[PDB]
Amino acid sequence: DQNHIEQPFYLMGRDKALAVEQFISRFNSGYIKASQELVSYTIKLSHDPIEYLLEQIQNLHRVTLAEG
Repeated sequence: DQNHIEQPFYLMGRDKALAVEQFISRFNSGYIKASQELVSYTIKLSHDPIEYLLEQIQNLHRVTLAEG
């Protein structure tokens, strides 16, 4: 087939770190079609900073009394 005996197994050994740059280089432009989907995944996670900010200041003043 080729002047060489080929070596599809010799790479899998040194392709490790190389296989990580492939999954990221292929998702690159993909990160542009998911940007919108990324906003829908955060709406249900860490999306209540305004309601948590007032609760963090109202609890710090009540926790300083320690009455439990």
